Amino acid sequence: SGIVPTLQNIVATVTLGCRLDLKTVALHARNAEYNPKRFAAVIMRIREPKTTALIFASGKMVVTGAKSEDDSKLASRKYARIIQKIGFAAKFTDFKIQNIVGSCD
DNA sequence: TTTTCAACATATATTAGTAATACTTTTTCTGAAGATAAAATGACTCCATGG
Repeated sequence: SGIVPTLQNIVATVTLGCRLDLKTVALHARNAEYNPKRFAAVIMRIREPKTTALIFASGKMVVTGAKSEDDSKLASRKYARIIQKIGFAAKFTDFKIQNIVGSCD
């Protein structure tokens, strides 16, 4: 009622439309970890707006750490700036919220 | 020393998306006495040659 539910995180997805080498991308990043022995994909994160999201080998991705949409597609595009700066063409396609997190009392 | 705190942390459950692997299942799919008989016993006889 007078108290509004809150947005914790929002999960989405984006397809880059091209497949890359997670090894090659793992070479230049500030936020990266890649161990297929542990998990087959690479860690991607940022300090602001404090988002992780995700990356795949096939060139798709999941979006996490987004408290709102102004941060999400913002960050979603930004994580592609390493690639289009370093890796392949990797456009921004198929952006849809996979889930939204919220909490209140 | 012991006790209460605390505190640190870490699972625990949801909902996702992957993607990939590994791992269990499931579902085919084959590799008591006196008749009755069976056979060994034996005699009979056809039929063999030879002096």
